[PDB]
Amino acid sequence: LDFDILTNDGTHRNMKLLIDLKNIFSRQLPKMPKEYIVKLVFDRHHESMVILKNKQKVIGGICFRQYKPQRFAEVAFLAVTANEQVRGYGTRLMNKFKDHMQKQNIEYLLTYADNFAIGYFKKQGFTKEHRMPQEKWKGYIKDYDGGTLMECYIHPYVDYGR
Amino acid sequence: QTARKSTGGKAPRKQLASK
Ligand SMILES: CC(C)(COP(=O)(O)OP(=O)(O)OC[C@H]1O[C@@H](n2cnc3c(N)ncnc32)[C@H](O)[C@@H]1OP(=O)(O)O)[C@@H](O)C(=O)NCCC(=O)NCCS
Repeated sequence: LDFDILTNDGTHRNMKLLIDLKNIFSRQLPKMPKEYIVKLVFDRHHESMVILKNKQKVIGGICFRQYKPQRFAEVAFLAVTANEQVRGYGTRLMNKFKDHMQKQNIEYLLTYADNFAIGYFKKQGFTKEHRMPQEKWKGYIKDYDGGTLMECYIHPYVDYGR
Repeated sequence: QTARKSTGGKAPRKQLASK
C-alpha cells in the first residue's frame, strides 16, 4: 500500500497507471464526460496521488492542481475502485494528500461538491463556510453557481493520518 | 474561469449509482 505522486512524464509505467486512474474516475463518476477527465488528468498543471497495491495495481487516487504562489489546490477527481471501497482507503488517501499539501506549503484545499459529496467532504473536514476570501480564488478557480465550493484549511503543524 | 485548463470539478450525483 503505497501513495505515490504520479505526473505525465511520458514513460510507459506512469502512463499505464495514469490511464488506470482515469478509467477508475470515469467508472466511479459517470456524469463526468470521459474526455474531460482525460484532459485534466494528463494536463501538465495536474498531478495525481494514486493508492498503489503490489506497486503495480491502481485502486484509487486524487487528481488535483496546485496554485503554488496563491497556496491553494483544487481537487479535480477523487475515487477508489468499487471492489476496494469501504476499506478505509479513501480517508487514508485524503490524509496522505493533506500531509503532502502541508509539505508543498499549500494552505487551502478547494473542491466543488454537490449532493452526497457535500457529506463525504464534511467528514474529511471541508466546510461550506469559507475562511479564505472569495477574491483569493476568483480568477484561478471557476465560479459555478451550480455547485457547492467546499474548503479545508491545512494548518502547518497538524499531523494527518489517525 | 473560461480557463480551459482549470483544475477540476467532480461529478458526484449521489452514491446509490447508474449514468
Ligand atoms: C468517495 C470515495 C473515494 C470514498 O472512498 P472509500 O474507500 O469507500 O472511503 P472510506 O472507506 O475511508 O469511507 C469510510 C466511511 O465512508 C462510508 N462509505 C464508504 N463508501 C460508501 C458507499 N459506497 N456508500 C455508503 N457509505 C459509504 C463508510 O460507511 C465509512 O463510515 P464513516 O464515514 O463513519 O467512517 C468512494 O466512495 C468513491 O470512489 N466514490 C465514487 C467517486 C466519488 O463520488 N468521489 C468524490 C467526488 S469526485
